[PDB]
Amino acid sequence: EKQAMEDNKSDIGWGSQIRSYVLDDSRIKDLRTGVETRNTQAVLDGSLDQFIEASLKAG
Amino acid sequence: YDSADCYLDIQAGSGGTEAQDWASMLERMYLRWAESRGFKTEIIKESEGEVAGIKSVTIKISGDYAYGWLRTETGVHRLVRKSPFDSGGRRHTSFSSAFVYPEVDDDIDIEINPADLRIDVY
RNA sequence: CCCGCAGAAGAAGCACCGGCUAACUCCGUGCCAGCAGCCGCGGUAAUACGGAGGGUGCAAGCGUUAAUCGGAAUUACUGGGC
RNA sequence: GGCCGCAAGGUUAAAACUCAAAUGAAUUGACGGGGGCCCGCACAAGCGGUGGAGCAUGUGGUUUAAUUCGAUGCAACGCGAAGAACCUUACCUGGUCUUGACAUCCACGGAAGUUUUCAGAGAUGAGAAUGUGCCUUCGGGAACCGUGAGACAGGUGCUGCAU
RNA sequence: AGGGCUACACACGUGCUACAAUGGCGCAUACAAAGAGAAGCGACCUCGCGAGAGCAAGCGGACCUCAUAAAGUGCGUCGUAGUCCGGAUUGGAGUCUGCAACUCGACUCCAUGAAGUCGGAAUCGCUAGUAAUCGUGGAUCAGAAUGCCACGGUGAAUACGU
RNA sequence: CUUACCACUUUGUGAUUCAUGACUGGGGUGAAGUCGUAACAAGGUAACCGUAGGGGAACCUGCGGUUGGAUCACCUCCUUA
RNA sequence: UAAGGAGGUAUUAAAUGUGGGAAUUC
RNA sequence: GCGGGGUGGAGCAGCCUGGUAGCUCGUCGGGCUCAUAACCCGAAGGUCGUCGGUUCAAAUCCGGCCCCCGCAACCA
RNA sequence: AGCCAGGAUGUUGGCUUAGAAGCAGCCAUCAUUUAAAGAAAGCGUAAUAGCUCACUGGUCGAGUCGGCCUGCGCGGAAGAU
RNA sequence: GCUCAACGGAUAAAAGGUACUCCGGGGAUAACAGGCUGAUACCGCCCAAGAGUUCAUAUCGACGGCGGUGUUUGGCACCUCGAUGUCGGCUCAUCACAUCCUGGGGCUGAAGUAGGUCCCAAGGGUAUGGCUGUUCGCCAUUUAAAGUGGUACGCGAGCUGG
Ligand SMILES: [K+]
Ligand SMILES: [K+]
Ligand SMILES: [K+]
Ligand SMILES: [K+]
Ligand SMILES: [K+]
Ligand SMILES: [K+]
Ligand SMILES: [K+]
Ligand SMILES: [K+]
Ligand SMILES: [K+]
Ligand SMILES: [K+]
Ligand SMILES: [K+]
Ligand SMILES: [K+]
Ligand SMILES: [K+]
Ligand SMILES: [K+]
Ligand SMILES: [K+]
Ligand SMILES: [K+]
Ligand SMILES: [K+]
Ligand SMILES: [K+]
Ligand SMILES: [K+]
Ligand SMILES: [K+]
Ligand SMILES: [K+]
Ligand SMILES: [K+]
Ligand SMILES: [K+]
Ligand SMILES: [K+]
Ligand SMILES: [K+]
Ligand SMILES: [K+]
Ligand SMILES: [K+]
Ligand SMILES: [Mg+2]
Ligand SMILES: [Mg+2]
Ligand SMILES: [Mg+2]
Ligand SMILES: [Mg+2]
Ligand SMILES: [Mg+2]
Ligand SMILES: [Mg+2]
Ligand SMILES: [Mg+2]
Ligand SMILES: [Mg+2]
Ligand SMILES: [Mg+2]
Ligand SMILES: [Mg+2]
Ligand SMILES: [Mg+2]
Ligand SMILES: [Mg+2]
Ligand SMILES: [Mg+2]
Ligand SMILES: [Mg+2]
Ligand SMILES: [Mg+2]
Ligand SMILES: [Mg+2]
Ligand SMILES: [Mg+2]
Ligand SMILES: [Mg+2]
Ligand SMILES: [Mg+2]
Ligand SMILES: [Mg+2]
Ligand SMILES: [Mg+2]
Ligand SMILES: [Mg+2]
Ligand SMILES: [Mg+2]
Ligand SMILES: [Mg+2]
Ligand SMILES: [Mg+2]
Ligand SMILES: [Mg+2]
Ligand SMILES: [Mg+2]
Ligand SMILES: [Mg+2]
Ligand SMILES: [Mg+2]
Ligand SMILES: [Mg+2]
Ligand SMILES: [Mg+2]
Ligand SMILES: [Mg+2]
Ligand SMILES: [Mg+2]
Ligand SMILES: [Mg+2]
Ligand SMILES: [Mg+2]
Ligand SMILES: [Mg+2]
Ligand SMILES: [Mg+2]
Ligand SMILES: [Mg+2]
Ligand SMILES: [Mg+2]
Ligand SMILES: [Mg+2]
Ligand SMILES: [Mg+2]
Ligand SMILES: [Mg+2]
Ligand SMILES: [Mg+2]
Ligand SMILES: [Mg+2]
Ligand SMILES: [Mg+2]
Ligand SMILES: [Mg+2]
Ligand SMILES: [Mg+2]
Ligand SMILES: [Mg+2]
Repeated sequence: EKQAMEDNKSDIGWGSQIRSYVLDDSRIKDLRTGVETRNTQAVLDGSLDQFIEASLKAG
Repeated sequence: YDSADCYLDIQAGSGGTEAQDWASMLERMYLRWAESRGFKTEIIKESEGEVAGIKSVTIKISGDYAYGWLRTETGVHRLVRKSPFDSGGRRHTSFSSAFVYPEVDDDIDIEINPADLRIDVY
């Protein structure tokens, strides 16, 4: 079962991403929910509640 | 299992040293978010990249519905910036993976029921 | 084949527009979606993706694929080299 | 695979797959633990320091409601700041406003003002006295205060990798 | 309006002050330059141990004020001690600016009296009126410099050579 | 009717070709991993070729060969014109 | 001044640097 | 059955013979470097498997219990 | 003992439950109608329902109940000529 | 003057192999079988927490308790060491019942079919092959079924001899 989880794990590569943090454009976007923010500093300091709540609401 | 405590594993990916730095940044972010939520964190283990950052880290998060709150963060996180390592300062992309799995109780040992065994002597 | 009748009345699409190669802008998108014969294009100000307007080339066809030769003097007899 | 060899191996000699290059000579640089010649508190020769202590100050990190923002090898770190109790201040908490603190236009009112009262942490809200002038075809108008719209204002918000 | 920018297990840079006798302290007494000043500089005199206060000249200044330069020199003392070194920290009492010094000002008086006895690896500046050391002024500025900018005093060592 | 020839068909043993096979050899590739740093400068022991031995690996060493290797300055002494 | 011969010079040490560059072009 | 072991994060000493924990790497801080390694200068970290006894006093001596090792386990 | 009546009310006591009505439990567990009728002892229903029963009246007319000590017996009690 | 500590001390002085073996003895004494025992083994029963939607007892049954057999592995050392030959197979069996099939029955969480479980019943019946010396076991394919045991783990003056 553990090996199945490892095989299931997305390759940590160029196509697989749940959230994109572009600092030059000063944008952070969650691919799954579409939630986008511009306060990269706040998100890097720990303001993940927006994305987490959006994902839980989306279910 | 949403109510259970959880473990968070961060692993560096394509960026190499930049990815290791990005993984360290992700670890800091997640620790800060846990502190905001009032959960208790303990670094189970932490492999550090030689030049910078961390190659990997396992963190234990304890609290009310910690796995519920954290489970949606499972995935690969893409980072785009001006590589603070590239001599030319080119705009690069780096990847780091966060994997959250719930804390699991150890399995209760069961004695082999003698009625389930057939013994032959010869 | 010819004569008469009726009314513009029944009859236009396909590919392409970064270079090669004739034909350019806006919006969407943001290394995603996608394109791609070659070089390549797309990572938030794309004439290269998709739509639109405009334009170019063909036309009851227009493109794609398959196949042969040409260009290939890239087997050189014509007509090459070490 | 064949032939040769005691063997090592030699000889002859492919294909699938993959790339849009691989390559030769020369040119301009850059580089060399290549050469030569010069120079610089670069060594050498000295003198005094820093790193140890206390304090000042900046930064990082951490903390925090906020500890505002930038600079962050040499070429950031007594740097922007030639001077944060309030103001500054860009940050936080709370209390407040929505053509508006700062402009122009339109309409409508009111001189400008000045003095007070009360309540509020203050913003502000409510009230009371007191002046009602200056140009002036008694058409006025406009210095200035408000009120009502909507074109607008406003942002020390993002990108120094558009400038 | 109030709070923060001043937080504080810690790490680094740049400074100031020291660890003493080529010095500390007390008394006396020489020699500068540069600059600022009107909501300013403020004399004098009086009061206060003092920071300062009251009254009040002069000066938009080669005129008046800031404003005795200090190191030095002379005399005396301390006699190598964590000291008559050091002056952090803390308690009490005040002054001034400013509506307002709690968070978070500067200064004064009294009491206190920490580390520190010359600093590991390493590392910096300087070739002459320089380094070193000693005072002075300015901007910013209501108040708030060990920072910055500038000005003088004293004043070296060494450079064989590449 | 019989004999000869001969198709189907049968047996044995080879050859060749295709597919396949536990396992195994190397090859190519890769927007990051591990170990070094082999070459390119005299690449820090010049490199390379043939061969042999050795070694986690690039490689190391011996023997012979090639140049498709860099540098070749400076001080002192002696002699001659 | 030129030519020739000989002797001395000399660093022990020094591994590594992923993955997103060029308008300037009738 | 008979022998051994169990000590900073790892590998080994210290037990015998009671009083006292060491070495190498690793970790942490400061250097060097453009940066990392190497290197240099400093630090920290084990109450000795677990209980018990004995002792003025136990890593040390004794006894259990747990783990790990070896051997032995025969004629039959 | 049988046998004949009866064997009520608030009230399905409420919660938790999927439903829970005496009868999954949890959980209270009372008063009223009185001859007596349990917030139920059992059966039963998915739940009710239903069936009892405890309780109590009426006819029949002598025993009846269930413990203690003790004597002797019964089952438990399957093997290979 | 002796750890002559094997401590009433063989000598001042001493270890092993024999499956190449040999002699005298012992059922005083082991290996097989018999015996005694029954820890263990196998088979029953008692209590009933619980499982079984409800419901302990259709089927199971925890924590505990009481027996039966001789039947595994043992304990002991009574028989046999002037000899009681052994595993498996083959041939031939014979008994038990704790019944595998067929026969009869009860309950069932038994609609039927097909089962579960227990009771009665021993008349008859109750595989062939692959592997292995095998017993055992696994596997293939059958059968109504491929029983469990005792018999010196029946049976070598019947065979075999892996
Ligand atoms: K856009
Ligand atoms: K030719
Ligand atoms: K040979
Ligand atoms: K050069
Ligand atoms: K310093
Ligand atoms: K203050
Ligand atoms: K610029
Ligand atoms: K300072
Ligand atoms: K003192
Ligand atoms: K001032
Ligand atoms: K293969
Ligand atoms: K080499
Ligand atoms: K070379
Ligand atoms: K090896
Ligand atoms: K003896
Ligand atoms: K012997
Ligand atoms: K032998
Ligand atoms: K026997
Ligand atoms: K017996
Ligand atoms: K018994
Ligand atoms: K015998
Ligand atoms: K039967
Ligand atoms: K039956
Ligand atoms: K029978
Ligand atoms: K076996
Ligand atoms: K038998
Ligand atoms: K016999
Ligand atoms: Mg064209
Ligand atoms: Mg662009
Ligand atoms: Mg666009
Ligand atoms: Mg297009
Ligand atoms: Mg074609
Ligand atoms: Mg041709
Ligand atoms: Mg050619
Ligand atoms: Mg061959
Ligand atoms: Mg020097
Ligand atoms: Mg210091
Ligand atoms: Mg900052
Ligand atoms: Mg900014
Ligand atoms: Mg403020
Ligand atoms: Mg720039
Ligand atoms: Mg600050
Ligand atoms: Mg001034
Ligand atoms: Mg003093
Ligand atoms: Mg001291
Ligand atoms: Mg002293
Ligand atoms: Mg100079
Ligand atoms: Mg000075
Ligand atoms: Mg090399
Ligand atoms: Mg080399
Ligand atoms: Mg070698
Ligand atoms: Mg590496
Ligand atoms: Mg590179
Ligand atoms: Mg001890
Ligand atoms: Mg033997
Ligand atoms: Mg009896
Ligand atoms: Mg004796
Ligand atoms: Mg033999
Ligand atoms: Mg022999
Ligand atoms: Mg004998
Ligand atoms: Mg006997
Ligand atoms: Mg026996
Ligand atoms: Mg026996
Ligand atoms: Mg006896
Ligand atoms: Mg006998
Ligand atoms: Mg006899
Ligand atoms: Mg029977
Ligand atoms: Mg019979
Ligand atoms: Mg009969
Ligand atoms: Mg066989
Ligand atoms: Mg027997
Ligand atoms: Mg038998
Ligand atoms: Mg027998
Ligand atoms: Mg016999
Ligand atoms: Mg044999």
